[PDB]
Amino acid sequence: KLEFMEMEKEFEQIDKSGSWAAIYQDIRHEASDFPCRVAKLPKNKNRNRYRDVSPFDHSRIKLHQEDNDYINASLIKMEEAQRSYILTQGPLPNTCGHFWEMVWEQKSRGVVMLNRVMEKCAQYWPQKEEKEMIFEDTNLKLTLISEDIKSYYTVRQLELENLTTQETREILHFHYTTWPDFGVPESPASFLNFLFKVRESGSLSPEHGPVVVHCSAGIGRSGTFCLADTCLLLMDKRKDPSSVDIKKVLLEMRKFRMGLIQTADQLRFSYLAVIEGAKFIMGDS
Ligand SMILES: COC(=O)c1ccc([C@@](C/C=C/c2ccccc2)(Cc2ccc(C(F)(F)P(=O)(O)O)cc2)n2nnc3ccccc32)cc1
Ligand SMILES: [Cl-]
Repeated sequence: KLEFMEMEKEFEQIDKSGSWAAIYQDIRHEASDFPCRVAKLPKNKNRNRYRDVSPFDHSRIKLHQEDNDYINASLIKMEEAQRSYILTQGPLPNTCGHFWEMVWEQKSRGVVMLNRVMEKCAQYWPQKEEKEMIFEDTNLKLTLISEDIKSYYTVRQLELENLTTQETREILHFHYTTWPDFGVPESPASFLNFLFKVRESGSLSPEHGPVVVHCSAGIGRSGTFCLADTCLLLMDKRKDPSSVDIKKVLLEMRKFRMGLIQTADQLRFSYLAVIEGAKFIMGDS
């Protein structure tokens, strides 16, 4: 029985009544709030891209660093969906070493980037194979191994080396290049293809640390990506796909980092991509 017909019928109802803005505002104003005391310390001012975008103390990633353990990065743990993500801001010129430090320490194998370096964000990875990067502060080396450019995203293989131990790891970089700030992806299809590619790569697997997802602030596009991924896992893990309340899921995620999903349009897009994504996986796969 087409249960997807019932939930696409009410998506059409929200579209027809023009109710996306009200629904999104109702989410914003129900969102939880927690202290961000460490983000707001004097010494950490230059470690934050944006004045108001801060990680909650309870969910922030700690660098393994005695001097200063702070990075603007939050751990999103989705218990029922059985998925963890790290959401972070676009690295600053002074935080690139901290970023790769975080990647190493958290044993992530995948980085998901949803913004562009020039739209901001530092060039935190090598653009050229023959020109490696050394992060002197954190004692790490990064080399671009491969780069596969498509029209709406780019997939890169990176080698991250700990210069202290000399161990190296392969890091997969999934860069969605056509998603404007406060905007939407080019299409549901392009979004879903990008997401399925991340999934198939093994980067989201519990064998590894959490995937690192970032945009510029690490809240709007980052929140949209993770919401869509989480809701798809829930629609598959559950007996009833229509039981998945995207509002309830977003609020849950927002317990771990503020401001996730930044526009009513991004919310609507997340619903659309989840409905389309669930048709695909729960239909002929
Ligand atoms: C022309 O507009 C801007 O230059 C601009 C700059 C910063 C911002 C955000 C606006 C602050 C939003 C916010 C902060 C705390 C909780 C919830 C929302 C930061 C922000 C930038 C981009 C995004 C995004 F959605 F494009 P992402 O996809 O990269 O995450 C989000 C946020 N911000 N953070 N502190 C601020 C202080 C004064 C004014 C704006 C401030 C918004 C617009
Ligand atoms: Cl918000």
